[PDB]
Amino acid sequence: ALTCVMEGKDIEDWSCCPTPWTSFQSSCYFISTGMQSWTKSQKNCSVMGADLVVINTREEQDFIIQNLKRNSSYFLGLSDPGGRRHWQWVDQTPYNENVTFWHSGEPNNLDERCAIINFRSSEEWGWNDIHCHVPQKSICKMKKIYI
Ligand SMILES: CC(=O)N[C@H]1[C@H](O[C@H]2[C@@H](O)[C@H](O)[C@@H](CO)O[C@@H]2O)O[C@H](CO)[C@@H](O[C@@H]2O[C@H](CO)[C@H](O)[C@H](O)[C@H]2O)[C@@H]1O
Ligand SMILES: [Ca+2]
Repeated sequence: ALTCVMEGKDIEDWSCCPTPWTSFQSSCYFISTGMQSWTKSQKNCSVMGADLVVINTREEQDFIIQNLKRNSSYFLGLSDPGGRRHWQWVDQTPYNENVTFWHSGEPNNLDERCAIINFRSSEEWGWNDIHCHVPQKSICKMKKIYI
């Protein structure tokens, strides 16, 4: 069961998400309020035909927080599996540090090898590295279905 919207004034352009997902541009976003490790959460999206969310742009980043609660922490699809400060996205796109959104003095721990987005007074939203086994919520992202 897809939900379909007319992108722009063009009429044969219908993009679609499965009902619970929400749309922004070319992609669909789902917030998983269950509490699981990073590993499990990405496998959770892997079924759904998705990955953990990847943030390339400030506008994407902005659209995303409109769906989040500030009292919460959500896994990103961004890690450093070997603690070498060599960051990877789960979708195999490049990691451009000139367009990231870490909190001040994050990342701050070679032992913390996943990344969450969360809310800090005044800094607002931003990224922080934490421990994988520590169960958290997650955001998933896939490409929209077209019809
Ligand atoms: C302030 C903050 O981000 N706290 C989270 C904490 O961060 C660590 C650390 O990675 C960070 O660099 C440092 C800088 O001040 O602060 C802390 O030491 O990491 C934990 C998990 O390891 C997060 O806890 C999670 O928070 C959720 C709600 O926001 C929820 O309660 C989860 O159950 C909880 O594990 C901190 O948010
Ligand atoms: Ca950290």
